[PDB]
Amino acid sequence: MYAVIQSGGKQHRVVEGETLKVELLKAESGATITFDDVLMVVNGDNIQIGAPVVAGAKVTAEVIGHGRHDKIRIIKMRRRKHYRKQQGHRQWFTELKITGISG
Amino acid sequence: TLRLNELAPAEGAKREHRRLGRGIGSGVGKTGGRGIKGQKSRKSGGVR
Amino acid sequence: MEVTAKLRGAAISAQKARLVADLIRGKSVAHALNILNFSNKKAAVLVKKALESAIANAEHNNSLDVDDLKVSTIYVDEGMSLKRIMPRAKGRADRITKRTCHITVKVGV
Amino acid sequence: MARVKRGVVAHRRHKKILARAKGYYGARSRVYRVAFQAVIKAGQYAYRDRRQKKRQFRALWIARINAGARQNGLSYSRMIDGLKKAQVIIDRRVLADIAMHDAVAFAALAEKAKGALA
Amino acid sequence: MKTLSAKPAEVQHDWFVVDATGKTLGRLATEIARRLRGKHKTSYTPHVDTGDYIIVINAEQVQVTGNKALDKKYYRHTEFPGGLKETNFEKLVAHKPEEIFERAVKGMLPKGPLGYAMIKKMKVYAGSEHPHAAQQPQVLDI
RNA sequence: GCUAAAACUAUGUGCCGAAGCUGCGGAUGUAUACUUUGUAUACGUGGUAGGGGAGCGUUCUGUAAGCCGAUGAAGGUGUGU
RNA sequence: GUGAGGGGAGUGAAAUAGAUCCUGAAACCGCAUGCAUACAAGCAGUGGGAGCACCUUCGUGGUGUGACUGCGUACCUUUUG
Ligand SMILES: [Mg+2]
Ligand SMILES: [Mg+2]
Ligand SMILES: [Mg+2]
Ligand SMILES: [Mg+2]
Ligand SMILES: [Mg+2]
Ligand SMILES: [Mg+2]
Ligand SMILES: [Mg+2]
Ligand SMILES: [Mg+2]
Ligand SMILES: [Mg+2]
Ligand SMILES: [Mg+2]
Ligand SMILES: [Mg+2]
Ligand SMILES: [Mg+2]
Ligand SMILES: [Mg+2]
Ligand SMILES: [Mg+2]
Repeated sequence: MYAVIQSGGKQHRVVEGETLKVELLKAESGATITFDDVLMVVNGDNIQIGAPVVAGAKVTAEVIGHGRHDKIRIIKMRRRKHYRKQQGHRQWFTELKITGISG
Repeated sequence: TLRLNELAPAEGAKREHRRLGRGIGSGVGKTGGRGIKGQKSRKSGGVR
Repeated sequence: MEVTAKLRGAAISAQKARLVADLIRGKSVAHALNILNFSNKKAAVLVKKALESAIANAEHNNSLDVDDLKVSTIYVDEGMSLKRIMPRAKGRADRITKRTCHITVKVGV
Repeated sequence: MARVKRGVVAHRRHKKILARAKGYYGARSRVYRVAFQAVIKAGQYAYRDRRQKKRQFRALWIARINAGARQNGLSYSRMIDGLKKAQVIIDRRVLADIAMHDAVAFAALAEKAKGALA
Repeated sequence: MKTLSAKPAEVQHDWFVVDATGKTLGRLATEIARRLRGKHKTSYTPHVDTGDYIIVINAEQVQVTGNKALDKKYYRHTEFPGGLKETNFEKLVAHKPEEIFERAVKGMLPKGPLGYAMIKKMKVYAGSEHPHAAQQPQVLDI
């Protein structure tokens, strides 16, 4: 059985016991997060495609923690124009473990 | 307080002298503010 | 457990010596000695001298048996170069490089 | 005093560029003048490709959804319209994943889209 | 990541047989190229070959519209000075129909090693018989 | 490669399409509010010649008869952060 | 070869401290191991991505390599360019 949820301006297809990384959230470590807006639920042969959302479907997850992705370098150079600029970046993320899916 | 390593001047009393021709990042690299060619770009390029 | 012999300062270019070194790399001591004996190259004499020194070391210092020894490792390295001047036409002068090489031979069972 | 030798700092700065130029061919990984240019161009390429990647992956998802829809007897352009008129908001990435890994669910989505179209 | 590309080891290649009698060359070639590249499968991957084998029979019966039978000309160049060789569709379809289909589908396939790999899966025969009965191809109309 | 077009004319539904706009996360300049003073709101942040602001490293002088160092300093070469 | 050079032994805290002898970077030149490479056309990278070798806390892990694929004509000066 799998479900479709929304987080951080993006959609994710998840199953029970899956660990994933999403845009940074304000929840604390060890907290429980409930997604009550489930677009799709599929269980073997029962398929629910909520028009905006599936009524009654809920997905529960646990917040493992927060972290930063690997560094990325930004480079800009305009040849023959005496212009150079650079900058680093590290994106924040929150780690979630899917603990429950219910239709 | 009152130690040879605990004395500082007032804020804004000191500034760093401009150093020309030391890279792009400084903002005054290469031509060093003199522009491109001409009399005034040369050494002692001002008119009387 | 491979014993070494090193010949330093040989008056020949490493490029030339390495052809002879490749000819014998990996082969047994007796076959390599035959090849060096019947080669007509100048580097063959130097490689023979180094290989025989290595075999003598293997026998005298480590009590190894020559019958079971093979050329396990061999390579040549560039050495200090002499500098000379060659006169040319119309007064122009040319630099001349006289190259040197080091020969390392290792024999083991 | 105020006489400064520059060897240590210059060597460190050159070594950083050489280390960043690992894996390049010939002089591009050995000679500092050549290596320095290689790193800047690589940075520019990466800056452009971080934008190109989204376009490429969107195109891939659209292709897979089109294949699934035509297998179910409909076109991609009409399936998108049917889903929008059915008020489904599943995105192209999820639709492509479903098309690749679960034919029955994608068939159900296609049926819903065509029903909304009718 | 979550979007998975097809693994070449896991690809299956089916075999289809197509009769070209009384069909338009270009509109047949588009479908042939599509099936050779694998766009029809939901596991399409631009850097992997996921197509099927296509056998074409009765190739010399392929048709063209208008006056193209006499007016469509095929060119090649030997790298010798002034070495330009020039022919016509009427003669080419009588001589080497396989060349007709090969040019038509090559023009539509990608130009590279992967395109060369894809084009090898097309088998063209003038007659109504083919030597691949062992592969048990299925009838396909396109 | 294309001919009741994959051409031209007219009409109508969809769709693709950019670093444009929207969504989510982060940084920064100005102005306005708090005086619970670095926290919010609003608008901005392509750039040559130039102007303005803020910083990182290197050698020496005092702080230093101090602090580290043969249980290993400077220098050289890798790894992690 | 009573050569040059080296291998043992011995001295020395240390002998890749052995006499053009403190440390010992780079260009440049060898050897060994892993992977790739002899049907394919271009500033040599970048965004993807299969397979292989080793390590492995046996993984949505780490380190090497990079079949196939989208995009892509160096830098500095001087110029309307
Ligand atoms: Mg400026
Ligand atoms: Mg000038
Ligand atoms: Mg002027
Ligand atoms: Mg003057
Ligand atoms: Mg004379
Ligand atoms: Mg190197
Ligand atoms: Mg976009
Ligand atoms: Mg914008
Ligand atoms: Mg700006
Ligand atoms: Mg030394
Ligand atoms: Mg090959
Ligand atoms: Mg070929
Ligand atoms: Mg100008
Ligand atoms: Mg001109």
